[PDB]
Amino acid sequence: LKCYQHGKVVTCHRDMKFCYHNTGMPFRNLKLILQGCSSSCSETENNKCCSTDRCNK
Amino acid sequence: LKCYQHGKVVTCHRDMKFCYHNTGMPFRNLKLILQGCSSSCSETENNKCCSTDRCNK
Amino acid sequence: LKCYQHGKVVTCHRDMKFCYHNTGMPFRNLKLILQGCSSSCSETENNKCCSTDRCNK
Amino acid sequence: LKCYQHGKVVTCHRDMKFCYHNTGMPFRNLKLILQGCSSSCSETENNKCCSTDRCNK
Repeated sequence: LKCYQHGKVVTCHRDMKFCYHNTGMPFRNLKLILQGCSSSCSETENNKCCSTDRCNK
Repeated sequence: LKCYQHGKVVTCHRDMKFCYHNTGMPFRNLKLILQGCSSSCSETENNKCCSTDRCNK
Repeated sequence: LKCYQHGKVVTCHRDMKFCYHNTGMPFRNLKLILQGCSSSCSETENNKCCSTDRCNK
Repeated sequence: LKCYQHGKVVTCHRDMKFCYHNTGMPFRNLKLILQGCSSSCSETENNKCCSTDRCNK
């Protein structure tokens, strides 16, 4: 599995079967972009995970 | 002063005479972007601040 | 003004008349803590700012 | 596997064989605490991962 990771395509570790994309906004000026290989999403996070190469945006 | 703040334009409080845009990566899969109104940046990152409306593109 | 900034005490720039301590959790496994000198907080989070040395414990 | 997750002990998903602890400091006022279940650490992150219940701090 290969996933996008902030301008790089990285190869996932054998135990990372998913690519992931999510964003966070904890403070008015602060945005977080979580992008990369990952393990399984939460139930709440169901669509933040994808299983195909380079699928994470 | 007005500044960009993650897709919107916000009006700054009186004591905030700067627009800021700083981009970090504290972990490989996590990017952080500070964008909004601000007080003065430090000298080391002096250019991270600008002082005109919508300057922090 | 002096404020706590993640285990240290820093002197604030002239235009920063507040100490701030805000704690967020944009993802379940990720906590974010803002602690340092600051300009004025918003009304909605008015109490997140204080105005005396080392007030932002 | 059970790991600490910001004041909670959570049960890891079958594909999360590790607990994880790390911190990030991308900006002078900003500290990040990454704590929870995880998949395998990077090579650079070798000691941020642990394999026993509640081992992540």
